[PDB]
Amino acid sequence: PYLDGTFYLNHTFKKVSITFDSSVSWPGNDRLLTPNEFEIKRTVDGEGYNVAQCNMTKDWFLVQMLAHYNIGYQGFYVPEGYKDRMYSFFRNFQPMSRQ
Amino acid sequence: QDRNTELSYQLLLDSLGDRTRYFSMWNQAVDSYDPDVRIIENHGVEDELPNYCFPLDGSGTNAAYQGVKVKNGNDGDVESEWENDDTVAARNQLCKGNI
Amino acid sequence: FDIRGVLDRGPSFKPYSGTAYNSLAPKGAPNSSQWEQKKAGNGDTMETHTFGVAPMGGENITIDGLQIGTDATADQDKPIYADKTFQPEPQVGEENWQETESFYGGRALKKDTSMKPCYGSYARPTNVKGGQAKLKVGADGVPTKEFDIDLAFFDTPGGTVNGQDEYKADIVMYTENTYLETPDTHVVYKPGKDDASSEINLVQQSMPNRPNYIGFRDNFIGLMYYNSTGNMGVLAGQASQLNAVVDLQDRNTELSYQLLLDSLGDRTRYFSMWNQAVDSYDPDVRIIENHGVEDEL
Amino acid sequence: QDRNTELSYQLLLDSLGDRTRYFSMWNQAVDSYDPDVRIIENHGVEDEL
Amino acid sequence: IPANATNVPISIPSRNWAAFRGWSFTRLKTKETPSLGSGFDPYFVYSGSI
Amino acid sequence: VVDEVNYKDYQAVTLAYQHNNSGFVGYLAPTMRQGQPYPANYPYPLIGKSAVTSVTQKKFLCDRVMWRIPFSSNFMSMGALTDLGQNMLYANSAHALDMNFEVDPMDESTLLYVVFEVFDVVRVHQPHRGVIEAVYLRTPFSAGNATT
Amino acid sequence: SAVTSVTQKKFLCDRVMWRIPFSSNFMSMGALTDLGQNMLYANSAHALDMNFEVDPMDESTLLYVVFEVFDVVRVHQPHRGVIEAVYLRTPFSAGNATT
Amino acid sequence: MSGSGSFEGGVFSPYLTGRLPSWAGVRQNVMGSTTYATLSSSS
Amino acid sequence: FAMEINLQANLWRSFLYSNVALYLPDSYKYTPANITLPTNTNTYDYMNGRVVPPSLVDAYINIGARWSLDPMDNVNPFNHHRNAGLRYRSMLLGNGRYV
Amino acid sequence: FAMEINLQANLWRSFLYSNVALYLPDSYKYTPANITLPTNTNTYDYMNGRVVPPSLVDAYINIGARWSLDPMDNVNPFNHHRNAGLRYRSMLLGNGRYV
Amino acid sequence: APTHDVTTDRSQRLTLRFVPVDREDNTYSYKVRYTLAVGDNRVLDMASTY
Amino acid sequence: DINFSSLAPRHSDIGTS
Amino acid sequence: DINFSSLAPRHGTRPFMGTWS
Amino acid sequence: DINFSSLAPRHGTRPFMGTWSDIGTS
Repeated sequence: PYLDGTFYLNHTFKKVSITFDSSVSWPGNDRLLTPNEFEIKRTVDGEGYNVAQCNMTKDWFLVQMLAHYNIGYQGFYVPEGYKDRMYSFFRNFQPMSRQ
Repeated sequence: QDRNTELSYQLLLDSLGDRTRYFSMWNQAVDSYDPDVRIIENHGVEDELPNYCFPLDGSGTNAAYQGVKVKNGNDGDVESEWENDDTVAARNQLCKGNI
Repeated sequence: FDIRGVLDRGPSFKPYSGTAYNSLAPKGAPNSSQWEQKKAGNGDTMETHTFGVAPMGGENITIDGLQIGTDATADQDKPIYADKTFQPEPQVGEENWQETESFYGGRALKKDTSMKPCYGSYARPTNVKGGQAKLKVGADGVPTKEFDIDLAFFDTPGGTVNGQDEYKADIVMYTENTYLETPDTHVVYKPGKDDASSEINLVQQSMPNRPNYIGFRDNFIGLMYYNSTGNMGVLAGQASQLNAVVDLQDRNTELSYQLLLDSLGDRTRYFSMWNQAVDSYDPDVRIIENHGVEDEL
Repeated sequence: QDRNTELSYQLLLDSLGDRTRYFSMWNQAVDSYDPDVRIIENHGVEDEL
Repeated sequence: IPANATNVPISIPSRNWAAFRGWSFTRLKTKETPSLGSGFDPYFVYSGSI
Repeated sequence: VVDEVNYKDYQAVTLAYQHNNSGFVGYLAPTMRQGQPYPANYPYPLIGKSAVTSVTQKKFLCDRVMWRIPFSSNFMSMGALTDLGQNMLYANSAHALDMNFEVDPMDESTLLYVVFEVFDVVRVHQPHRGVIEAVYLRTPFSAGNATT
Repeated sequence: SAVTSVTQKKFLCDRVMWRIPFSSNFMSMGALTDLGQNMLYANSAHALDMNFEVDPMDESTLLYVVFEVFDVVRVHQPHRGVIEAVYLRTPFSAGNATT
Repeated sequence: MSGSGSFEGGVFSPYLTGRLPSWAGVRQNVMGSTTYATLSSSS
Repeated sequence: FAMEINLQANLWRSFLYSNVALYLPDSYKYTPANITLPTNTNTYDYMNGRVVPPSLVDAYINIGARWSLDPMDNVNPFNHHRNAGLRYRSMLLGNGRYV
Repeated sequence: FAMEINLQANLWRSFLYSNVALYLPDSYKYTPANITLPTNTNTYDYMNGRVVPPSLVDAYINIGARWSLDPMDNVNPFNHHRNAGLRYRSMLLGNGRYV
Repeated sequence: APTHDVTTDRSQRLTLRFVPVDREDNTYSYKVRYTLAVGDNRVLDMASTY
Repeated sequence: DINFSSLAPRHSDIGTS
Repeated sequence: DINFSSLAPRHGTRPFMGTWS
Repeated sequence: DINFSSLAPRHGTRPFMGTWSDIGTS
């Protein structure tokens, strides 16, 4: 995975906090729905901060559609065919559910 | 009530493109049919080589056959004195013709 | 860099998923074969049992085995015997649809050739006529051109029906040693622990080995040292010798190269010169999407 | 005599539109073969069940 | 190209090459190629892809 | 493919005497099954233990495309009218051309189709009602015809 | 006679590295970060611990953190058989210790 | 080990703590509220 | 009681026989014993009546190789019944001879 | 006389068993009773020789849902024989060991 | 990248959610009202509401 | 060659006639 | 298009300037 | 994103009856 594009454990992250100091945190001038951590995913969700039909936080989805494409502040849309590549986020994201 | 903005929205999306790309968040996934159900292209079957099933012991129906070793020389089928030998056992399971 | 050389893969390599020998066989099927048994054996009698099939007809069985033809009249008539070296061909049968009661000849294996299921079974030809019996060894097999095939006759198990009363024999099996190899199927069930031929070694089953494709990496990854200590490249003058290649450990120029080819063209087209062909899984294997099976008929 | 108008036309279509879209009025439908007939690949069979 | 020939030479008489572009070439088969100078080809007994 | 001289247990077994799927397929026909189960003998293992010595065969296929050699100093094209076509337009000279082709043997009669790419231009003028005129230029293989 | 059942949700991503941009205005335009004009070097502590909560299962894992920088090089030849290169990387530099 | 000796208690890890024990790795009997699949999956 | 079949093996065998074996040159074919055919080799009747062994294109030959058969290199691959341009044209005139 | 078989059901058992079950962890496998395998777990023989139940990938489990099995979310999906890139690379060297 | 006149400055939220209280009941329709939040100096785009 | 193309778009609503 | 990289405009918002009061 | 940005931002002028201009002048 190191020397090739292959990767397959990106869903095994829970949160990253990019701490700078222990009274504030990196982007943390009030910006995100959880301003002190990037939650990648929620195990249980009272607030409704999941985005449809998977665990991913609304904050994280916003960040990863503005990291790879620049859409989020004009509302989400399906990226163009040349903006979406084999290593780009959008076409490798696969929500799922079962009972 | 003489405006149909549900329909209007569908046709707008296809103007944008990416209408065969599926976006989980807004539930995009245009209805489709398989065009081989809608238009039946019959072309027969590609079966010109017969297919077969065979027993689990792969020997058909077997029966007992005593071993026989000739008791005298001579090229005959009744002058060679065909009679039982116990070096070749008795009641051997063997099949005649194809399995 | 045009590299040439000789690549060798181990016996791990197997670039297909099935078996290449007797794929249409039942996995439980055993070959026509023999085993010695000691139940009523011992001494100067030893029970050599046979499990098998004799598939093609003859016209008589004499002590020359099956007579598979007859020589056309010229003021003489002599029955043509079937050769022990390759006839009775195990691919030749009948074209009725199966018959019983006539004369029949087949083939078998000895009990000195250990049983293996008929599903991966292979033995190399030792003759150009499709024979595959081992050559006899007197002390050398090289000058000995006598093949190892021994006839075994059989008859209906009545004593007042054929044999002892009303002499004749109904089947003959051309029993041989052969180089029995399964080079792509592994035994997966067996009930004994013997590898030697037995009555219970007809019940062995074998499934194929795992598909294992082995090839060079995607763009020849790791076939040159990058980001290395003492193995780093040189591009420098021939006089000055000032190296204009500074390689850093905390740099990755193979990953960087992958991502660049998604800045350039489509990555879904294969190229053979530079060996491009991105790793991609079947997405219906990655995410199993059940939908049952359409099976209302 | 030594001009191949029919061949020339086939080539012209290719350089303009795609030939994988079939048309019916002028009867476009490029000749094809399946690439698993012309170049046979054996990947064996799944005979482990 | 005769059957089992491994060489076919071409000789073109000496003439101008003013405004010449490339060449292309490919190999066909005699039974599959009719002539276009003729209105009918009695020897053309093939109806496959030309 | 199996070595026929460096594998020492090589035997040339023809189609008739090959077997593999013995008793489960017909004899050299799509007819019903014939024979008995038996060890195969046809392909020699090239994989796993007891893999036989072998040599590589290498080839390519290439369909639907004619080979082409541009007529320019660099084989890349910097324009329709090449730079070596203009040698003979800024100082015409006649030359002969021989092309010698070497091709594989083939049992059937074959043809070679050589395309000599030219400029074939028609300049159509209609100067008056119900009148159409045309002039056909063709460059290093000019039209010898002008038939009715 | 359908049983009582909970839902379960997840996503997958394969071949994606989780990208977080840095500096100001989350839309990705440009590449340069103007923190050279905020101070030239005046640092102390103010943390910088990235802490990744991760899902455990069994045997070892490694984490790969790509710190995105410039890897610019100028390659100049001033004379025949002479080639030189100057390398610059600025947030994580490759020189100045023995240099 | 670290610092001034005594009897036993060395070979890496312990420090000051004082916060509430977020996420799994603590999971066991004696529950609260009303470990791969405590975090992969969501219900 | 049961009988055993390898569905996968049979499907592969049949696929090869229809699409490859029947398209081998006539030199690899033979006329059956009691079947008599035209002496014209360009007639449909002759082509149809000639029978090819299914062992020439054995289902496990060039097993694990990407290779086009040697006597199939000199066979026009656009005379084939899975030429999908030809099929489209033919069926666009219906399924009867009288059109 | 006749016998009944479900062809469709069988082909979906086969698909799943080869492409799913065999690539499960070896925690779900067992070594047969009279089979001895190497003590090295990275050998081909060891991987090959362990047997996995075909009832763990039932072929009638998760039925009607898109779901990726939990002990397959930590399995590298590019270590597969349906990795189409790896197959291409392998077959441009040929089908024999000695290349 | 431009360094000025696009900077967040004071820096305030990127996202809002608007709230639960009560409604007038209906059998087959669900009637929802919002009165929105307000603060200072931002421009909302209604494509980014859901 | 195969290729050769030189016909492609170079593109009271009138001046003088 | 075959681009996977935005432009920067290379200029901040508003050319037009107002006086201090 | 992952950076590339390089010379030739627009069409390279060549008076399209031909495919050239000059090396410059000196």
